[PDB]
Amino acid sequence: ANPCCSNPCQNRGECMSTGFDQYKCDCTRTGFYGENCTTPEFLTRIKLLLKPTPNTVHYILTHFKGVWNIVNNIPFLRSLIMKYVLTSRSYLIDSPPTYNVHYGYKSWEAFSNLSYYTRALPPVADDCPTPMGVKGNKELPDSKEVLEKVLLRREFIPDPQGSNMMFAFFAQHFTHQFFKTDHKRGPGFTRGLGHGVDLNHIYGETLDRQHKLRLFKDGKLKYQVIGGEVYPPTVKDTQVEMIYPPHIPENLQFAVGQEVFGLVPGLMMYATIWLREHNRVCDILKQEHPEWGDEQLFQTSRLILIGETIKIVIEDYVQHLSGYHFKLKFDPELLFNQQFQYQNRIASEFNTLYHWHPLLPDTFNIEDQEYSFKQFLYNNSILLEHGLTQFVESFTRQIAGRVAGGRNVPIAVQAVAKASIDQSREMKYQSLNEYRKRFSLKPYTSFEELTGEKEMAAELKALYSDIDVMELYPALLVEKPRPDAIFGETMVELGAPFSLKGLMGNPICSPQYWKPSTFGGEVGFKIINTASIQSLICNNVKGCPFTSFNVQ
Amino acid sequence: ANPCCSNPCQNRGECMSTGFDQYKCDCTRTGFYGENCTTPEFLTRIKLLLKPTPNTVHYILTHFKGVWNIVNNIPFLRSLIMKYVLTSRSYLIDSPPTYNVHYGYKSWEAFSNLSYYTRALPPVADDCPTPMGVKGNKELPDSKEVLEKVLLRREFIPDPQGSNMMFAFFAQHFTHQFFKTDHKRGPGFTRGLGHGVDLNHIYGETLDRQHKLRLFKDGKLKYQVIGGEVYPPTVKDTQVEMIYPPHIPENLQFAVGQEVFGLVPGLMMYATIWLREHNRVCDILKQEHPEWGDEQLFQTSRLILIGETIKIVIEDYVQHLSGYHFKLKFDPELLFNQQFQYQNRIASEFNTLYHWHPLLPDTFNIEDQEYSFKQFLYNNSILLEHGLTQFVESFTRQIAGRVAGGRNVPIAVQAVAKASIDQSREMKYQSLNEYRKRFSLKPYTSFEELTGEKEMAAELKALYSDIDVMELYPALLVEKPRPDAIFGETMVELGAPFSLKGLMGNPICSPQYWKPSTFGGEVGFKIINTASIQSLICNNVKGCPFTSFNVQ
Amino acid sequence: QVQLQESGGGLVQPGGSLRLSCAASGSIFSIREWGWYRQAPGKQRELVATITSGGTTNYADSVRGRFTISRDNAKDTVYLQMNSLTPEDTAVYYCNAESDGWYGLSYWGQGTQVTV
Amino acid sequence: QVQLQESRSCAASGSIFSIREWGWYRQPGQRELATITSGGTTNYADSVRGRFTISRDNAKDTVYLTPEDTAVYYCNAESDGWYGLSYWGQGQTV
Ligand SMILES: *[C@@H]1O[C@H](CO)[C@@H](O[C@@H]2O[C@H](CO)[C@@H](O)[C@H](O)[C@H]2NC(C)=O)[C@H](O)[C@H]1NC(C)=O
Ligand SMILES: *[C@@H]1O[C@H](CO)[C@@H](O[C@@H]2O[C@H](CO)[C@@H](O)[C@H](O)[C@H]2NC(C)=O)[C@H](O)[C@H]1NC(C)=O
Ligand SMILES: CC(C)Cc1ccc([C@H](C)C(=O)O)cc1
Ligand SMILES: CC(C)Cc1ccc([C@H](C)C(=O)O)cc1
Ligand SMILES: *[C@@H]1O[C@H](CO)[C@@H](O)[C@H](O)[C@H]1NC(C)=O
Ligand SMILES: *[C@@H]1O[C@H](CO)[C@@H](O)[C@H](O)[C@H]1NC(C)=O
Ligand SMILES: *[C@@H]1O[C@H](CO)[C@@H](O)[C@H](O)[C@H]1NC(C)=O
Repeated sequence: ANPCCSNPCQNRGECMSTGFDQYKCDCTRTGFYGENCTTPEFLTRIKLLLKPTPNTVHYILTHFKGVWNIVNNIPFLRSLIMKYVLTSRSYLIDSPPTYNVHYGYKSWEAFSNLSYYTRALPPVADDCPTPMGVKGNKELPDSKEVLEKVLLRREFIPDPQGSNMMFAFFAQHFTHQFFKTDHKRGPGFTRGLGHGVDLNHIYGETLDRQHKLRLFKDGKLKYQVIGGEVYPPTVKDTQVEMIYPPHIPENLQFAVGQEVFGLVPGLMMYATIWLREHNRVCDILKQEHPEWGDEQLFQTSRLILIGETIKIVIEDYVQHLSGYHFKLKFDPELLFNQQFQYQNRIASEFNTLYHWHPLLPDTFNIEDQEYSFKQFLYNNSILLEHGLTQFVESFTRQIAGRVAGGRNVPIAVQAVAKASIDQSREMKYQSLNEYRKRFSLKPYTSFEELTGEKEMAAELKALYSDIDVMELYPALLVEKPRPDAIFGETMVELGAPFSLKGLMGNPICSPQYWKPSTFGGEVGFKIINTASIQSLICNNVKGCPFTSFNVQ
Repeated sequence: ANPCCSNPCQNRGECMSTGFDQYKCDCTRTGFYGENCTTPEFLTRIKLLLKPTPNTVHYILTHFKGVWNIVNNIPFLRSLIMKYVLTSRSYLIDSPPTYNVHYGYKSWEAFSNLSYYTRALPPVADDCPTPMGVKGNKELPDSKEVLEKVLLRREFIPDPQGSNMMFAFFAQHFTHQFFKTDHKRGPGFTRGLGHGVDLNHIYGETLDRQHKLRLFKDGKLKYQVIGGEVYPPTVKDTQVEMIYPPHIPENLQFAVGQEVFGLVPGLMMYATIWLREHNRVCDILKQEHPEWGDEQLFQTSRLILIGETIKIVIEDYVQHLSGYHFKLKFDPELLFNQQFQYQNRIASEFNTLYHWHPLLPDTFNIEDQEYSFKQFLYNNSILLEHGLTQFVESFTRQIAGRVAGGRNVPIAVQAVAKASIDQSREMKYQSLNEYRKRFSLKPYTSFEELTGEKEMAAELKALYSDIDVMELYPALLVEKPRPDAIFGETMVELGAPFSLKGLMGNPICSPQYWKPSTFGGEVGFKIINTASIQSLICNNVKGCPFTSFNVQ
Repeated sequence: QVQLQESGGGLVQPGGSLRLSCAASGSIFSIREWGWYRQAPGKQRELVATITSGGTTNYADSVRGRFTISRDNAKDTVYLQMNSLTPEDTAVYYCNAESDGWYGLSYWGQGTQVTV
Repeated sequence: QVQLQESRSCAASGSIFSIREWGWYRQPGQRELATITSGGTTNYADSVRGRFTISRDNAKDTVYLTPEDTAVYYCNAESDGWYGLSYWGQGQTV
């Protein structure tokens, strides 16, 4: 019914109805003009002729290792290339944000209401004849059939990039601070009003939860000692709201910033490491500032840990995920002579694409045990008995699952994997190819091109009929991966802009914050600029075990 | 006791204690180095030598009218000058924001907690020996003596710039959307969580309040008809919370976005005009989009009225206040090639300097009547009796009071004027001279230089002793005004950066919002770009009476 | 944690109607899906109706059309409207809530008897 | 609007966000002035600048406080802005 249901405007043009049966495209600043923003301006033609494809740039970054080693050792050249990465990725994100699940047009409600996830593409209007707009059947295929035919794991497919379980639990722990869906309102709403890397999963989203977690001495967090080792405190001692099954004794109800972290021992591992890191920085800052009070010690340690987090996520986490031979760099100064908005709004599509269910292995292998999901879940005495050191050593060695390539979602998590398909439909997501175009990717012309094979493509064609109504989330999991990579093109080219914008958009990266006195002086500043996943584990885990996000 | 109490770091360098009796200054990106950031870098020496004083620039902008008339008719030159105005003012504001009343250092609490007013200068620490740091007596002078000796009005001093009561009530109506102090917590806290020009004083701060004010037909706001004229609806019909004395009948309890606007007929005048403007824009948009529903009609009209507000504030309100012969321009495109943060946090000092109590006249002259404060306050039958047309005609003719120059606070508002002094002390404001240096102004070296006279200066010297202990708020009201101007140097050089930053920081000025489709098309876009105080009144007040912010 | 408490069950004759209520409290933010299940004497527990936080409803074949599941978000109450109660609908009806995430907990109520 | 109900207590309810200053006043045979601002600034009558000092419990919205002290003690709340309303409680022997 709506004239814009077909999504007629291209190249980030915006569709507006001008009557019951006609539309108008706003081609402002798209580089294009015409009825649907498809006639390029002269300068646009030149830039399109010279722009390499993402697959071409990915090839350059994943080959020529000897050339990149020289580039990585010339600071001016490393900075120039990292700057271009930041600025080109950031250009793909609307900031200030625009749409959400309830507003396919810009509105003050969609801008101001922080309880919404934002939306990179507007939702399909309710009165459109088909779920994707005008193409496809009246109803999308049964998500249960989509799940079973192309998503569910037959045999475990390891990640050829070597992602381990330290990586898998880090991704879960890290993203659980800004993917906090408020299901009381719906899948398009969030509880993480900071909309980014504020470490609320360590310190709590609200002030009263933070104060219950704090010791109010030396800026530190409350803690307990179990077998001579530091762990988070108890629910009884802190009165902090946590989610535990009813059979967990009080002795094992750990209180941490995120209320679900006590449910999986892999998250309690990182919750313990980061708590130790906070108190360690308190000790360092107290030695530098004996005149400081508890409040300033706490606030400065939190700003330092935010810096450490962004530092580790860029130079270890994203570094591994990218597979690039170029050495990525966390350096806020790269953006000081550029246009950049120091703000972020978490996008629903960022949440959706991060449902990396195939990452999960079939068992959780610690020392010589192979724990099943039933044994591993909710059982934090596994962590206590093996110890933090052993968890780090084991999960460094255990391979994780490949996310792209299809048929790698473990059967144990099939219900939540189906939920990810369905929630996308509840939020009226546009199609895969609409999102591909939104991020300057060429639309797939068939299912075989999407998957790079024949069997899953035939299954998908029988279910969806038309490639232009294929859905974003299942496509991400069946996409043809880059050679020996964990992801396909669509995952990287959507996830990377969301990811880097959420990291550099943090206020500590702004010029008025990015200075030594913000972090208690040069000593605290150096803690950020020398942080790594290896130093995080080395300083806070007994024995300083070797760790990384890749198996060795 | 705190080694930063003396405010040793200059040129926006930041002080950090390094032990109980030592400090270090962070001079990062200030343009200076050395122990107190007082040694200028080579390029800083050149820029400082080429920079003219605010008084020199003010003279050029207020003279050579024939030259400015030529300049105003050259679009390229007008744009370039306006661009320099916006960029140089915005450079003075920290964005993302930093301090608040509780944090003299940067913290995640001060950044993220929207309930605080932000602070352009950190508060004086609690362990400092004097209120201003280390200078002055252990106690500031009695604020009642300061009020009586140099602030209270003897005879009404009219504004030589010609500001009228249309201006005064516009100033009050406009700023009441982002100056909404939450005194339950304290004077450093706000209920305006939007921190800017969101028109919550028309639409309500919360969705629940907005929904009670909306008609839910044609996008319009609810209304009533009194003598054939459109007025805001009653509390009984909408059930919104308003503040009224216990003698107001139910049929006179108007319901508007801001709960105090029913207490003064001047505010109810603008509330009625703006309510009419919203429904007028709803009619225009409905004629352009018969296919649109109520929700989109409402949201689009609100974005248009936000744009109209910013347009009027820049090209009429600030244009009048500045006294400039240069014609200011609201053009978000001026910033598209600049570095600029499309965000804003309302500063406590912006609120404090906006306490323009001397603006109020002795009586409110409507037609042939001269109402007292007691007769005018809470008596909205005055508006219904004379009518909206007569209110505009009268208040366009009535002169308002001079804000600077001293001794012009009407005795009827003694209590609130004294509270403005005391609240500054409650929030531990730094001195006047610290705020002048913060905004690149030369510190005053005596009270006679501050006032430009001898009588009030001698009173202030006896009370404060040292000019470096003079307080910001009373200085603003006693400061020597510019020639035949309403304000002195400190008011403009502090108020302008806050004003322009709050106006252009709005997301509708960002490139992804500033396009015709955002506002329903070229018809809606044109409503913003042709808006003025005269067209606002002409379209919504019977008879289209002449109006301006200056008496003719 | 989420607490679930069913009510509305009772004794009715064939053809009668009955609205079951499930009052929920606690960590409601974590519940991606609500459900009604029944367990007849001697037989396995079976799905009756589910609704997700986004409003996706599913029904068992034997109850589709005459049973309706819905959620009152303001009251945190999931309702099951039952009409045309045949004697085959006799069972203990249980309320259920499924949490977000592959780690998410499953919650079950105490049940309410529907004898027809 | 702000309701004040007296009862060592002045229980307040309503538009508490608007009250810049709370005050205690006493009045057989003029009303005389303790006051505390929303920021904590306290003033006192010289005659009483000794015992009972004033204080506010923000969480409870309650303001707390010789034979010459025999009077009817009233609770007062002053609103922000030059237009602000004044609120008075209902108000007893030594
Ligand atoms: C943000 O938007 C949500 C969605 O509209 C608002 O939640 C609604 O609130 C109203 C009134 O409080 C209720 O009548 C609706 O039932 C709510 N809807 C949902 C889905 O929960 C929320 O209030 C908004 N937040 C703010 C601060 O305005
Ligand atoms: C913003 O800061 C204020 C001031 O610290 C917070 O208000 C306090 O809340 C705690 C517990 O919620 C109370 O114990 C204090 O008494 C409150 N203080 C005041 C002055 O009201 C407020 O909670 C913060 N906002 C957020 C979202 O965290
Ligand atoms: C979630 C995933 C997409 C994170 C990710 C992976 C790679 C990159 C590189 C630096 C790039 O921008 O190409 C960024 C972010
Ligand atoms: C609050 C007051 C200071 C408003 C105001 C007055 C003048 C100006 C001019 C354009 C300037 O920037 O010098 C801006 C804002
Ligand atoms: C939890 O793990 C411990 C090992 O410390 C084991 O003894 C216990 O049986 C486990 N419980 C469950 C329910 O898996
Ligand atoms: C500031 O620096 C100067 C040296 O440039 C030093 O003499 C002085 O003591 C320092 N502190 C203050 C408060 O001036
Ligand atoms: C209210 O205003 C009217 C004029 O419209 C006037 O006649 C009346 O006396 C006023 N009432 C009070 C209580 O001031």
